Amino acid sequence: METSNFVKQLSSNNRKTRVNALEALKKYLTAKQFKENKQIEFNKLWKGLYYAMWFSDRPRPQQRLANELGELHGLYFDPKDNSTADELTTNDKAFIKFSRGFWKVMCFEWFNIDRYRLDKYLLLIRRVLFSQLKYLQSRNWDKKLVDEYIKKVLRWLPLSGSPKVYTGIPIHIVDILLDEWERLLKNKEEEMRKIAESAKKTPLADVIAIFQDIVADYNNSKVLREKIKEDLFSDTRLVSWDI
Amino acid sequence: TVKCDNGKLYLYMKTPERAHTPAKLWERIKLSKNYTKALQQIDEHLLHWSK
Amino acid sequence: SRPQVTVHSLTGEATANALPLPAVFSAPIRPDIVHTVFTSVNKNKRQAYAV
Amino acid sequence: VKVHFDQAGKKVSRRNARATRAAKIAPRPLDLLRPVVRAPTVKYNRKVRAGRGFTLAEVKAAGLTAAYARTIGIAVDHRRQNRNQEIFDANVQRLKEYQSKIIVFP
Amino acid sequence: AEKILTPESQLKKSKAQQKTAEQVAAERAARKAANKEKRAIILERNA
Amino acid sequence: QVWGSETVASSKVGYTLPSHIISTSDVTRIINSSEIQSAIRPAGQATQKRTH
Amino acid sequence: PKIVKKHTKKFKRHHSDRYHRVAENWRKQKRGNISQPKIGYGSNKKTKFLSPSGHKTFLVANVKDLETLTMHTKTYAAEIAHNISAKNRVVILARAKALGIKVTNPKGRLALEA
Amino acid sequence: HRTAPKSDNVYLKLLVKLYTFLARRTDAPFNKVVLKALFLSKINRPPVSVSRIARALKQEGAANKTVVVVGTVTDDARIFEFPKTTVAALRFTAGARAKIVKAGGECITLDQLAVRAPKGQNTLILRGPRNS
RNA sequence: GGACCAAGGAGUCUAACGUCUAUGCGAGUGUUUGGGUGUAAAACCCAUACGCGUAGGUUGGGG
RNA sequence: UGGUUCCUGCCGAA
Repeated sequence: METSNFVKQLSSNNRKTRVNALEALKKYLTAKQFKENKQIEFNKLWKGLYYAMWFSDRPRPQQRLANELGELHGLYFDPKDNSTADELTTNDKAFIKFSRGFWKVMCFEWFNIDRYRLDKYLLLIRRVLFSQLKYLQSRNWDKKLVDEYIKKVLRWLPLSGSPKVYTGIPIHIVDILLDEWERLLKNKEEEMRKIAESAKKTPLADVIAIFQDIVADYNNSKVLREKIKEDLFSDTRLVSWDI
Repeated sequence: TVKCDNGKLYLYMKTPERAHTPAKLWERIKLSKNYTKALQQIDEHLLHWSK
Repeated sequence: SRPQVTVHSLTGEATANALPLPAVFSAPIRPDIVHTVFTSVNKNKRQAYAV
Repeated sequence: VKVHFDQAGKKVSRRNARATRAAKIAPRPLDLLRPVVRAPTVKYNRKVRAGRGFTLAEVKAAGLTAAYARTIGIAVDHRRQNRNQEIFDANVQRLKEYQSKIIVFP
Repeated sequence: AEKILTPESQLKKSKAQQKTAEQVAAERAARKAANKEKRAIILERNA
Repeated sequence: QVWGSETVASSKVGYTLPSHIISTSDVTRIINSSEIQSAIRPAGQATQKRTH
Repeated sequence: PKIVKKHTKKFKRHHSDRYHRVAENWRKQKRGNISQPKIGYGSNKKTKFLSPSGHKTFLVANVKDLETLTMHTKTYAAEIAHNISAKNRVVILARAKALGIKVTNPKGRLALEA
Repeated sequence: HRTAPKSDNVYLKLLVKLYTFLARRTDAPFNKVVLKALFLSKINRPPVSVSRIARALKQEGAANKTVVVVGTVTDDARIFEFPKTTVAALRFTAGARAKIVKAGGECITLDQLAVRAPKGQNTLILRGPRNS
């Protein structure tokens, strides 16, 4: 009801309509009834956010708007939910449907983006991975959330290796991912050991096994397999993080 | 595009973001009268831009 | 490829209503076919002449 | 050798006829009330068609005379013969529906 | 105020250019010694 | 109403708004995307160095 | 560069002087003392379309056409069209000398009084 | 023969530019085959029935291959059962397009095909049976 | 074959099969006899018919 | 029977 109106307001030619609608979404996402809604409403909301990004003129508003979309994932964390139980909450399931609709809409609308239009969506995906991993760190990697965020999000669409997914999206994943973990961790050698310890706090060694599975399947594309094997598997940071 | 209106020279910027609305299409920047400073301004506003 | 277009008043300003694209604008643009059809259509309103 | 240059023109003239005749016939339709009639010739015997006129006996079964029915705009053929039941009945229903929808000025 | 950050396409092309330049420079450094050995062998063979 | 869509029918008898043979209108976007740019050998000087 | 021309003269039809009805354009006949046109006389591709000044000519009708030669001043040279009225030719000349573009034909339909 | 498409479809020339960038910058013979197939005439691009496609999918080891048709994929109602597979081509008749979608498969354009298989990994190319 | 010169002056149109190419659709395809419409010999829409077509193995072998 | 209207390039017999 209000959701499709939010989509229309975000997909407006007027800038101020889109700004005020986004500020209203900041109040709207922290609500019960949107958490009650199925994934189709999340999908509509993400395509509205996509066209909300699509009019962002200068690169500093692009960076601001990408940071705001990071804050959108930052909304669905309550400090109570980390304290109460290791099991999932309904806020967390709404976050799962939220991020899941994000990657669905993004992998759909990926191939229509202009080469001039591309880099703001690239930085968007960078901020979104930062935000979702920040949600994981806020929950401090509860195993329910970790497993379901692997399966229903990452193993579901982007890291599936399916031909339905375009190759450039996991290539962009294996570009940003190493830098994103280091963003989570924050002379140089003390920095290295703090990074090492704080990285051993993290369950990332499970996450790299998805890429191991991706390289293992031979029906997968040899390009993405080969680039993961060349870039990611030859990283020095994994050796410093015992991976 | 460097382009002059009656006296002052303006840098005109065109973004794909404003493919629609061609009245609001061109962005205008007043260039400095210092030749060096205005070339520096060009290199600033065309940062991460093609050669 | 934007979703919708702001209607404009007779006084001329962004009316708050907007309309989605009719998806006809997503059609393929084939100027060869437009040319070949245009020649034959322009040959329609012709009166004959003779000696 | 002849070329139909007037194909665009004559149609216009014909609709002028279809205008002008209609002017004189202002409430009434231009065409009469024709029968729905199944075609001969086994290639076409599943096809139904517009016929010329009904018959005397059918118009009597409709409940009026053909001499009066020509004034009502119902085309009547004497030399046709009604030999199929369903053709006859469907055309009787057609006549009844035509009777239902007319209003006649005294 | 806020720093304009490099577009990611430039970063990917940057990584590719750096890896490519290292491969070409390493190969050319091998070529120099190899061409030296060729010149010595050809000196020997023509003697 | 006049031309239809994938949602509205056509209002023309048996007409469909016709399809594309290529989905993305920009070829240079596809060429410079990421993954073609992964799969491709390094390029030349883009003008030939004349030797001899 | 150094413009080679490969043929100074013109290419005339055989027996073109012998009759007044026969033109001087090249028409293929269907001794060898007549120079016949062929692709060997085609000029060098860098040197092609160059004035003795060393520019490429460009016809200019009005000021908007003159402004198209703004960047390529040293390569091209503006030539005023034959049918430009004398009010417009002086405006074109003032604009061109402001732009610093060599006009191939100044002083056409014009004089300098006082 | 032809070193260029004699057609003037703009989108076709776009695909020619894309596959000539591939056929220069790849080492697989695949894109060279695709480039040579793009030049072909309408007679030299005979249509491929979806029945012939399914009969081709009856080959061993082909069920996880993708199929590529430089030409038109046409429908045939003489088949009932059509497998869930991925077909890339130039043109799709709406009957054959509904056959592929209705079988859960996928109707692909050749740009998306180049994106999925730049080196032609795991593919099939089918040619229509020319008689005249 | 020629006194000279000017202008004019000679593979056009149509019909029937045929190849090739391009284009649209595709086992279908073909609006324009005709009707509706119109800013009116244009464009736009199209009912019923009709026309033409449709109704295993081995060896290799592009990849 | 006689005549049969612009250029250049490429291929080019009996």
